[PDB]
Amino acid sequence: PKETTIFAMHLGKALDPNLPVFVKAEKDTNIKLVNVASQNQTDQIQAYNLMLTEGKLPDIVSYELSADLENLGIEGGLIPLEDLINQHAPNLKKFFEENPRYKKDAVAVDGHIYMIPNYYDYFNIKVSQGYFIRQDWLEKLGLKEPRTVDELYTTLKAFREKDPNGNGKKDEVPFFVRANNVRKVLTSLVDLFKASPIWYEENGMVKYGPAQKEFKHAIKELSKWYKEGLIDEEIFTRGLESRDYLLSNNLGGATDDWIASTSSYNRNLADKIPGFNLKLVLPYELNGNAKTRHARTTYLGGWGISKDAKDPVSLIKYFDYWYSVEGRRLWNFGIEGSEYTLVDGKPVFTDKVLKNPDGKTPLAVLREVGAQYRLGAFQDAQYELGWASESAKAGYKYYMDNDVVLDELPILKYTKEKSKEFVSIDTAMRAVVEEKAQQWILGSGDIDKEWDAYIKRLENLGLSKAEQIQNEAF
Ligand SMILES: CC(=O)N[C@@H]1[C@@H](O[C@@H]2OC(C(=O)O)=C[C@H](O)[C@H]2O)[C@@H](O)[C@@H](COS(=O)(=O)O)O[C@H]1O
Ligand SMILES: [Ca+2]
Repeated sequence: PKETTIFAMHLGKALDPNLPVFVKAEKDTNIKLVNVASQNQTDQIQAYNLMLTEGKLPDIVSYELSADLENLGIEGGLIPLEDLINQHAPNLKKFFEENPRYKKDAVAVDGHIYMIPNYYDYFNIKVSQGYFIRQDWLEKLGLKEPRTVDELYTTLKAFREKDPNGNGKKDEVPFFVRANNVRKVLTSLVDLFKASPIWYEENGMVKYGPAQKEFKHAIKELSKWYKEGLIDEEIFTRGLESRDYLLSNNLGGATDDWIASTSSYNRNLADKIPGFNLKLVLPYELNGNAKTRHARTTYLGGWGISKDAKDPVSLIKYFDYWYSVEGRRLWNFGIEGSEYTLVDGKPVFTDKVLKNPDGKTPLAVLREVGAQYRLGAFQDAQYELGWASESAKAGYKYYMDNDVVLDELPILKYTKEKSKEFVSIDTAMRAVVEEKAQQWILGSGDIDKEWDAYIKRLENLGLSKAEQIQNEAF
């Protein structure tokens, strides 16, 4: 009756193996997954950390933080995969032969492969988030598109104060985000100010975003915008339904979010909110700086086979199934005759995905059947092109043609001892950044008074050492 245990979460949800996509993989592979993440869990980091203190690791370990996952491999919790691939995973073997660049994302410094990344279709679509504004609200209030951060401030104030949704209530939420943890909340707020909450490249050197003066300015500005009601008062708690809720109730004025799914709302709300026009704009300029650091990475997270799995050969065959023509189509597009049909050998989505009766993104519908569930699969840009609006496709080209996107820093790989030390310092600093950034934005601490002590705290945790490690690995 053999069960396969897994730890898998994504976007705050424990994987449900009864979703249509995984029922089909179960039928095709004979693998019956049982999640050791339970259905009430939503914090993937605390769940993972807790799972490690179990007795046994589950057979398959999926995690979004790939440096942590690779450290589990280095420590022996995840087994090397390269011989299992070479002998039992022909689709993966072919994928790695055909894509050496992607193969290097998977190979650790000691030469073993401890995880299959979940790859984006990066050499086809490299942009990710873009800035959007309610063009219909600008028009109703007689305003031009703001082009700098200060004009955006004035525009958001006017959205807040001048009832652009026309209902006689002071209900507007001028700028909002969509995220399921603090780092991703900060990701969609500090880039406005040319800052970053993570590591980034500056002229061949690697630097920590939160330790920079542009991060202090971003936070101090956000704190002032928060006090004046220009950014959602619930930025940190609203969760992943923020965008659906704020847009569909005609409260949200502007955001920074993934281009294809944010572009889906014009069609989706066309009847419910006449004239709704949430429109992509180039990143607002800050003293002539036109750049954004929103770019797709080559992969996100991954999964590996634990040292405690009884049957690693049947598990590597499961990993491989997702790389056949059919398994990769299943993962990306969902079920034939439900989410898509074949027209000339190629999938065309149905109205269930493209014209959801209740206002759902096409991507939201696809995720409800288990498509696009981050594990260790290979995204296919044709799935995204199959539901992306014409304004989404023009949007990608808009950001590329204007050269506003700075490439993401690769996630770097380190030797055994440095890798353990880097992830330890990086995680401890991340906690400090998220604690202080919240207090400063929410108004319970004063950034001007506390910034220097905050810097000393990061330094005392090891900022210099992590920085040295990042620059050796670069
Ligand atoms: C690999 C994965 O599931 N990535 C998640 C992102 O998914 C992308 O979303 C879109 C889109 O237009 O929304 C297009 C891509 O095809 C799809 O991979 C996305 O859901 C983000 C949202 O995170 S957040 O912005 O920080 O909330 O989450 C990634 O995990
Ligand atoms: Ca109003």
